[PDB]
Amino acid sequence: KFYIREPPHGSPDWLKVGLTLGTSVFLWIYLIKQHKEDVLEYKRRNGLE
Amino acid sequence: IRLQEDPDPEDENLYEKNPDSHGYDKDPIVDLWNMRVVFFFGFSIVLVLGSTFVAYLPDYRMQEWARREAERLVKYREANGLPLMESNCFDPNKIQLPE
Amino acid sequence: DGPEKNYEKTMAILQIEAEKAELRLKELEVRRLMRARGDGPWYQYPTIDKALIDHSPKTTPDN
Amino acid sequence: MPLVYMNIIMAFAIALAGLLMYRSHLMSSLLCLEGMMLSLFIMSTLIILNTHFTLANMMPIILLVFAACEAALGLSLLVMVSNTYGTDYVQNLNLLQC
Amino acid sequence: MLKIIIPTTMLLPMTWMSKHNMIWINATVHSLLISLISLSLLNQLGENSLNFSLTFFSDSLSAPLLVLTTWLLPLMLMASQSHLSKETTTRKKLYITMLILLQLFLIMTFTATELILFYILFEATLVPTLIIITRWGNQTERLNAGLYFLFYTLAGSLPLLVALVYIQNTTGSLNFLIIHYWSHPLSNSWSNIFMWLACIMAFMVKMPLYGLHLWLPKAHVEAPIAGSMVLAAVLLKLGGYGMMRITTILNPLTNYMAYPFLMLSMWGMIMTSSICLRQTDLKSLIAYSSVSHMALVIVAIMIQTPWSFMGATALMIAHGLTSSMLFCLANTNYERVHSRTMILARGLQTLLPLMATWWLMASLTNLALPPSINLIGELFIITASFSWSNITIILMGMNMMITALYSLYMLITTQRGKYTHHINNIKASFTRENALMALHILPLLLLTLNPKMILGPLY
Amino acid sequence: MNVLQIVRDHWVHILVPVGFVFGCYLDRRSDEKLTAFRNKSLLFKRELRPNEEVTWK
Amino acid sequence: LQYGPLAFVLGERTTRKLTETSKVITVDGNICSGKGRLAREIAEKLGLRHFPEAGIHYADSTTGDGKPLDVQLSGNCSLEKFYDDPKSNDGNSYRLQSWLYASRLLQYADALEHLLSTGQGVVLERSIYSDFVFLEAMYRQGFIRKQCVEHYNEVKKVTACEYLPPHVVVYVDVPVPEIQSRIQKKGNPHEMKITAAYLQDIENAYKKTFLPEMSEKCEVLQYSAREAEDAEKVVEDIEYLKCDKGPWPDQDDRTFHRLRMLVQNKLEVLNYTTIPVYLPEITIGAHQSDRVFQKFTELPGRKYSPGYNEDVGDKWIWLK
Amino acid sequence: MMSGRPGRVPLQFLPNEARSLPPPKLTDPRLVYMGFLGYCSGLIDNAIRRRPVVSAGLHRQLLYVTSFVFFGYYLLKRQDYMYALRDHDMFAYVKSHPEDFPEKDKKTYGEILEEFHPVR
Amino acid sequence: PFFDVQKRLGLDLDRWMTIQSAEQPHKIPGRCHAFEKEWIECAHGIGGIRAE
Amino acid sequence: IRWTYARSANIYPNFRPTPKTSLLGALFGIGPLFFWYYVFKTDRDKKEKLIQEGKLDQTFNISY
Amino acid sequence: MNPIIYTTLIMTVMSGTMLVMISSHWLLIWIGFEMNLLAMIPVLMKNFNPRATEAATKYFLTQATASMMLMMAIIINLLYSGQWTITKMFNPVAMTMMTMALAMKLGLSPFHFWVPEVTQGISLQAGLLLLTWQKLAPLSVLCQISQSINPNLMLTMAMLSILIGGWGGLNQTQLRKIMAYSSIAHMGWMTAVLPYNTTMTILNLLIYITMTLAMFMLLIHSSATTTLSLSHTWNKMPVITSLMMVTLLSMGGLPPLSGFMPKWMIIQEMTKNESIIMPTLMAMTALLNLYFYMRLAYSSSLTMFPSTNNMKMKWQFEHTKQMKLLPTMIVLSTLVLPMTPALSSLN
Amino acid sequence: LLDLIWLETILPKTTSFIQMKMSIMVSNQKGLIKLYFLSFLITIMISMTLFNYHE
Amino acid sequence: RQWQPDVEWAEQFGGAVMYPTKETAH
Ligand SMILES: Nc1nc2c(ncn2[C@@H]2O[C@H](COP(=O)(O)OP(=O)(O)OP(=O)(O)O)[C@@H](O)[C@H]2O)c(=O)[nH]1
Repeated sequence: KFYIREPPHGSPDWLKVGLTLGTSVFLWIYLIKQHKEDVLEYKRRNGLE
Repeated sequence: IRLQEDPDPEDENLYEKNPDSHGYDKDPIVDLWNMRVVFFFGFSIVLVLGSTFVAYLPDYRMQEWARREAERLVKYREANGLPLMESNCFDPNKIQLPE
Repeated sequence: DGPEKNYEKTMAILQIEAEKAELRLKELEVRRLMRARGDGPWYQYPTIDKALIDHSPKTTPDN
Repeated sequence: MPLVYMNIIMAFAIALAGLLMYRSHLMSSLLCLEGMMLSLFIMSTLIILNTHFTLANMMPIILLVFAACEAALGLSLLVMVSNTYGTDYVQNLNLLQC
Repeated sequence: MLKIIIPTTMLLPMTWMSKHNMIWINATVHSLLISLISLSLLNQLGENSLNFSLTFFSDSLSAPLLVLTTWLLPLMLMASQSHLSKETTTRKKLYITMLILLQLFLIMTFTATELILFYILFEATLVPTLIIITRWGNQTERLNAGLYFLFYTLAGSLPLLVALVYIQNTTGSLNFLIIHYWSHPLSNSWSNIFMWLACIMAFMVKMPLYGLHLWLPKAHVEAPIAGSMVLAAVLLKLGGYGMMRITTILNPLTNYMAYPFLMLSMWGMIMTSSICLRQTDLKSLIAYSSVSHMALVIVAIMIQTPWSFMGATALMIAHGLTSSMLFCLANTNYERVHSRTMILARGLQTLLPLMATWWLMASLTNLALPPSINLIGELFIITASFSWSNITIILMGMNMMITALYSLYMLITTQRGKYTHHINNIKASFTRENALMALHILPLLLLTLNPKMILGPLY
Repeated sequence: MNVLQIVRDHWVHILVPVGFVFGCYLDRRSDEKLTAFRNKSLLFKRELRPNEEVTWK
Repeated sequence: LQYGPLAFVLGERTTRKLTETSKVITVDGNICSGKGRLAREIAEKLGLRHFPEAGIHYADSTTGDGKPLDVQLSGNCSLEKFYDDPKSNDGNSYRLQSWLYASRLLQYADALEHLLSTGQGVVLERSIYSDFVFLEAMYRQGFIRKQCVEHYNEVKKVTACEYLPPHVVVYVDVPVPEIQSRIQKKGNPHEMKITAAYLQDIENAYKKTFLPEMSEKCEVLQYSAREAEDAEKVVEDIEYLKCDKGPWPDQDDRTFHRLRMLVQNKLEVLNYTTIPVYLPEITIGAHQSDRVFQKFTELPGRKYSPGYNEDVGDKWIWLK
Repeated sequence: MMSGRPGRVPLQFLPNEARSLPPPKLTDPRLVYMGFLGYCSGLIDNAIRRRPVVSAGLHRQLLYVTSFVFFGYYLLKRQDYMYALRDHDMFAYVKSHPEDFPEKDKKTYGEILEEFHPVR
Repeated sequence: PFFDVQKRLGLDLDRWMTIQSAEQPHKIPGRCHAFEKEWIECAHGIGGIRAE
Repeated sequence: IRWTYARSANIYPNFRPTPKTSLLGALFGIGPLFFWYYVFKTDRDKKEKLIQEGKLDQTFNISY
Repeated sequence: MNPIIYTTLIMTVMSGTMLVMISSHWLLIWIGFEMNLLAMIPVLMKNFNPRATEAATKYFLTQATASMMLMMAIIINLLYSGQWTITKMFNPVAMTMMTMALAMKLGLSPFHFWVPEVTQGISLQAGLLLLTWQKLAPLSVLCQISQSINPNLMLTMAMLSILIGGWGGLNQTQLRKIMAYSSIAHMGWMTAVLPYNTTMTILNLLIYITMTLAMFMLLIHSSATTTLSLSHTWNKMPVITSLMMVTLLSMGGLPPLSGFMPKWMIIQEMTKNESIIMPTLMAMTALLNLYFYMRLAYSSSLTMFPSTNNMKMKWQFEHTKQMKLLPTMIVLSTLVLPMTPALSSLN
Repeated sequence: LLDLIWLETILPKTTSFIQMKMSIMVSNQKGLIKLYFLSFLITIMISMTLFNYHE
Repeated sequence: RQWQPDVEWAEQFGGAVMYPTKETAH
């Protein structure tokens, strides 16, 4: 195959990429849960519902 | 000749190898397709149906309503011995003049 | 759509921008006098806190 | 504000003036730099001693701790400029004009 | 207006990841579709501007310019196909991105609600054209062309910014609806003159005005053809759209300080038209022609009469279609002859039949035959100016006569006469540039049938 | 008949139409944001008939 | 992990493996002097790796599979114009030397990476401190004007000061009348066209500037052809040398950190090979450079950074 | 205009007092634009790194957008909090100081003497 | 302080020498202890604008 | 190309601030604008002076 | 310089600046400046070129003089007030002494002939660290003491900076020199709004930090130091210089690029304070900054320049260094205008 | 004479030259440290007393 | 072919100061 020497990014770093999706879902469900609890924190602070 | 540069290539004419082309690009099949689609979209419904759209637009600035309402109070002024239109748009009684 | 589209839309838009216009002018003067007088919730520049002072009896009596 | 304050304040001015008029010597320039430090240390000592600011008597000390620290930096810089250019007149280091 | 904004920005991903040969076909077809969608904006009420959203509004002044931009965008797309063939695909998509970005900023500019938002996208058009003029130009001078065009507009733009933010602190809002509705008389205090001034030279530097126009001959004659049309057809008119807007509050100052610009303009077009008659480069004439035609617009706005405003709008749209045609026409000749000297390629009617027509009414619309919208805008200016002052008539009447003098002159010095026998590369006229002229001219006569749509909100 | 190329060639061609309907979706996501005075302007103060419950949408 | 500052912080040193076995050496012989035979003979018995003389297309071996690229896209010049007609306005002669210069930069650079990452010494065929010998011989024979020559040392000094001379070198001595016979004996038609004075100019520069200034940076092992064919004595003396004189011992780990850092990334290694000095043999036209830069792109692999070119494989690109 | 207001606990991103405000909606155009900033950052990353731009490593791309929306979210919550504080000291100070903001009566258009400048 | 970490982290780093009436060693009062004590107690939380 | 280049480019490099050039610059510069400034100002002042007391012919003019 | 010592040397610089932005005692603020100077001088002469020695030297005398003047101005304030807290200065001479004492650290007024060639002599790496990080500390002090500032002096400090910075950049070829004058130009912009609204100069600081960062590590990737050396990058790296256009346009404030956000937002604030003549002035004289930006833009990739045949194997090799946040920095340095109201987060 | 000789000389070229002319004197600094700090001293001195920015 | 910068166009700003004068002549 073309590059005889192992290219610096020849294969995915399953540690590196696996972290990347691993953290990204964390980034989401934190925001999702935070958005909810902020809404529940809303409706009783002002007594909306 | 310090600056090693290729000589100015002569400009190519679209009709040398493609005499029946339309002067849009090199590959022929899309050259007709380009011509078919611009000649379609341009002078067709963008032009024709566009012209019908603007010409047959709904009331533009309401001048038909102007004439209809104008004729109504034209009769009203002429009916009860009134001038067709007074000199004050706003009634001079409600305006409280100073002094 | 009918003119009630644009008529009532303008009513909403013109009113909302009207409140913003008056509030902007009110903010300019409110900040102006609050900065000058200083008797306001903001623009309170910090000063020395009074809890640092020691009140215990010192060496000399008269201080 | 008695005359001793005038003497050391006016002194610091000549330290400022002396530094800002490099004639022909980096070493003599650094002298005026450490010169400033005397008046600042001496005035500071007079202030917190007169006012009995006992807890602030450390301030002249901490001035001196950071005083010689700069002094070491100046001579260390003076080491190479004199080493690789021969002397210490501040005129031969204009290669950075362009 | 996001029904136009959203598809317009959606042109970017589509044009940036299309095939290496479909970029021209795809961009042309859907831009035309945007034009058809933009045609629905012609609807206007009696006097209420269409208030779609808080940050977007349009009336009978914005929409005709809006359609002009959207209708124009495929025209440089087809015009650029000629001289952009010898380029890599990535750079070609970059060119399309600049044109689409230029269009997107234009629609937001016309549909803007307050002046500051209008100002941001107004000026923002400088960036896409700056790349277009400089990167893809043809000659050494284009580097000096970009700086001349950039600084000139910017030099007047910055004072307007200071005045605009000053409006917000004083009146309380910069929204056009509130400004006109909360309009108050402007005093003649010495500060207010500069207050009036700072809101003016920004619009008139890019008109361009006599004296402050040198960027116009130094850019339009020198920009790539695709950038040349959008510069002349719309970009100059950005001052027009602003000036009808900013004049709603700057009163009654206009009575006094219009004079130093009025006869600056009034002697202007006559002077400029004289230069057009005595050019040596082709594109230099139309560029000098554009400022000459733009000059009567300056008088139309400044005189502040309803008739002039209608004449200003009609001449604005008519000149855009015209100036685009002649610039396209010059590009067609320049491509085959690889120069723009006027008398270099005189006498080409015998070899270019359809072109000789495309010269014919394009110049005639420049002569403004009746009842072309050019006169409808031009004549309305005359009646408004005459009502202002009777002695006006001689000047611009003499101008449109010297306008007539040159407007046949290139027709004589490009088509009338005998071919140059050494020239042998004038090939068969390709349908691309040929159909380009058709799409330029037919809307002109079509709008001649029903001009009532392009007199602006004062109609 | 070459299912891959037909979609691959013309998958970019729907981008403008979806933007249009998306564009037409959100600009009229704006009216319900600017409800305010509905049938409240006395010029168009129209008494609501029993059949409908809204002036415009 | 590639050797960066992180490895040195971790404690990764190369002085620990820098020993008597880490001899980077190269046989700086004359043209067709048997230096390649002598160099490879050292390689097998001393345990050192062999670096073939970095030619115009050695850089093509450093990047990708190693097939020699096209002349226009791998140097714009070639060797037949040098030997056949070494006089023309296009200046293929110096374009060779300028390009051939950077090849030995890499050949020595990869030589470093071998013995700073493993500590195992290498063998080459000439090196960076041999390219001036050809260029000096180039000027005396009337090939390319001195403006290129005086630019050569300016480029040479700013791409080799950071570079440390080798451990030892070998100079094979073959008499110049015999070499002219040797090149005539091989039969390469380009070798016939070579002027006889060129070969002695190579011999002169070998024993006028290279050998004198090399003596204080590596040991002199000048061996005649009668001393070259025997493959033993040329390597027993290498072992029986001292490796004392030179800058090698006084290069601590911080120098080696600076060394390997610069040579790990080639971009600054030959950043000064493209000096903004415009020359007839080096200044490609704006249009010519543009298309040629494009021309480099359609070649396989040379579109994205290595490991990302889907055209030559590199699967799982959407995750890489 | 706010660093000196009383009760301002330092180095405290979102006050507990601020939770009484409406949290930014997930569809908020300000928020979704910050997502586009993450998307754009991903494309820039592959351009410098010489990677297949749009179709390159999605994990690097998807991290950028996911990060930007998050730090975008709290920045938007802090956005309205300070603006609400600006609107809180707004009216409390207006009520506390009534005399310097007097109420204006009505003096309707029928009575103003405002003139008409003849535009001729 | 620009970024008041001392107030947040709840420790003292230099809020012991900044004034003359603080806890001096062995309760050695300064010269103007009473004068500054009244001044600080005067303008505490009133703001710099009102203090001047 | 010599004519175009000399008629377009080589006028400023050959241009001189010669007092004659400034003289023709002045009379063809601010001159005509001041000419038409005075003419239109005089016309406007003479025209305006009769509008404010009704001495013009305007009865059949309600368009502007 | 060994890697471990370099890190601790940097940490001392960040700690020195951090000490400035958290301490409430004047002596500690002076200490933070002293530690910042002390840990930075070795950083400048990291490579030990002949130029760096006097480049580091010119740094030392300038900032030591600034530090000593700052100490003196502190002392008078203690003498007349008996206070060490950073609230205000109760002696006008004490304040009127610190403005220049802090100015030379910032390099605004004719206390600026150190900035250009100190940037020139030292490497590009420390050049970035010099023009971005070294300005948080002196500006942080100015923000705290913003109350008792002589407006006449402070405004003149900035007005002089904008004029000289713009004027000087027109006659520079070495990219580092033009960056220094351009940085000096932005110095006046941030400091002009200082007396009125301190929130605004923080916003301009943050934008300027991204501009200078993104511009510099683009220069690092291009590995260029003069205009001619940058020109050839179009042959090798077209995207880097094409990106450099937008940053150059943004650095000049040409909107709707992010660089307008300071210039726009600042002008709005001062017009609230009836300052009109001066805001018009920097609006005018920001254009000379734009000039040598476009000349840089013209010379980089707006017009492809003559290349060098030694670039073939250059195209054969890719960068191994890994600038991070560069894809991020361009985004904030180009398109954040729609999020302009976020300045209230700083407030 | 009017357009191509005077207009571009009455605004663009004059202002461009003015920046051109005195950008040199700003940027033609020989680099002497003594001269730089001498300018500091004058700026320091005239900051107060003369310009009275402390008053 | 559109015009492109040439060698003599590169050298216009190729000096130490890209605006020269007598003072900067050396
Ligand atoms: N210009 C130039 N030519 C080089 C360089 N290195 C090698 N060459 C050429 O490489 C070619 C082969 O070198 P030779 O020594 O003749 O190779 P050889 O025949 O294997 O040599 P022996 O092993 O001694 O037999 C010659 O044309 C050299 O001039 C270099 O740095 N510059």
